[PDB]
Amino acid sequence: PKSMQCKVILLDGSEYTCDVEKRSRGQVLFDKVCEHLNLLEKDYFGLTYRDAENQKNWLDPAKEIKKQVRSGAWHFSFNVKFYPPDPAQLSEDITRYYLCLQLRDDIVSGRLPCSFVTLALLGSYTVQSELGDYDPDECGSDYISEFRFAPNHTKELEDKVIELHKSHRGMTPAEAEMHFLENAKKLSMYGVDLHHAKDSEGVEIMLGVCASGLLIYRDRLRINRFAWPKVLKISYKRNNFYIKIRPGEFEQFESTIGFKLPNHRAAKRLWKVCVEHHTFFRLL
Ligand SMILES: CN1CCN(C(=O)Nc2ccccc2)CC1
Repeated sequence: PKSMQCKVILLDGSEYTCDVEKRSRGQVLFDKVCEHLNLLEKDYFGLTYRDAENQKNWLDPAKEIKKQVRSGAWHFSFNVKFYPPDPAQLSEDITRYYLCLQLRDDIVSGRLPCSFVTLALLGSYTVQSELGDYDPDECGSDYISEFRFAPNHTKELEDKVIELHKSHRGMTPAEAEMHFLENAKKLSMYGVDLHHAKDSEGVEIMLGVCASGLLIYRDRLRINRFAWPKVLKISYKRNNFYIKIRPGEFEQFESTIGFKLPNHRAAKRLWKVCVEHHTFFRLL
């Protein structure tokens, strides 16, 4: 029985290596990574791989790994797939911990924009969780944390983390992680998967996929929002993505909104993430 070596980047930046039978479905590898991580609330998470175009794709747990990675390396990342709107409702602290790790990477990477003060506040909870109570012995007037808090670090930001860290004395890791999530969950781009697209007129937009629905970022004035219940049908064809917007009260007909994606693979990827978000966040 021939086995393929899999390498998984974990959310703490370390690497997990295992083997699976070469005809394995994604679920087999995902089950091994989750066991390694001691993670039971697995439904929020998944594995990503880079396709031949270097795009991030979700590994489909129901399909053979080899039919997804195709000609590429069996190299994956462990990621949050479905960002819970209310992390306080997750049953385990360790779930909230991985969610924190993911969001810290979302912030550092610039995928999750954040004000100065929220960067410092989120940083201060991470430091409280990881080092415990503020200690002046470690931090002089010139202190710079090993911790990555933001796309761009300034001394002002490091100083503000320390000032907020002072206020969290006696806070337990689970308690600091819950506070981290209470603040992070409110950010306008929390759990928004962004896709480059063009509207029916060829104007460049972004499409956001999240728990609530589909967001159209047309310009800074007017953001269109389609709550999942208002969406009956999601389709793709060639380079196009279509949504069928439920008829309003006393309207005779469904309406159709069409978007152009860079290529057919980009259209299919957006279609699958929408269908997956719609199925997941319906059961709420
Ligand atoms: C101030 N808002 C609060 C709600 N939330 C959304 O945008 N939700 C949404 C609603 C309908 C369709 C798509 C998304 C985050 C920021």
